Amino acid sequence: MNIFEMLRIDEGLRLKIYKDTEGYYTIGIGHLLAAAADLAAAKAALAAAIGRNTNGVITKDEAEKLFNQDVDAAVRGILRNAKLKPVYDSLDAVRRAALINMVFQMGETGVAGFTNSLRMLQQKRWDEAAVNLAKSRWYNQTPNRAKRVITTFRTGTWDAYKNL
Repeated sequence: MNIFEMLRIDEGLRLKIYKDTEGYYTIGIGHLLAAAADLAAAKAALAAAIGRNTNGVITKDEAEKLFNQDVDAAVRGILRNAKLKPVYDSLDAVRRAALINMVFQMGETGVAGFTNSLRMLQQKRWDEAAVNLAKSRWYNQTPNRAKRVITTFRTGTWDAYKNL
């Protein structure tokens, strides 16, 4: 399993350009193309990003490419972050997947705020952290995503995502 698939599940994948209620142009896995207006403008960007002249629809491989771009950017920022870097750095690949997922959902700052939970994580206190975290507003608001992710932090496996 992989992070793209995790996110596919948690966030969702759109293969056709979408405009939300607040005027944003998005595609793939939350890939922001453009805020206001120009569908054509949005399509223009798209076309350039994947290196192809779409009709507004892309393939999964194409989404995966934009996503990977987005994942890097996020990891960059994670690194330039002082509350986040040592955790990331100390986590295993799977668990970071989870870390990234959270960032994708709530931003670095948002994540950066789970001081205690982060601490356990860095000191490898998995059940601790897991329990800590389930007592959160985040969990109450997006419980299904919260739970998988948490469970992921717990086991360090991808099982939460294979058993749906």
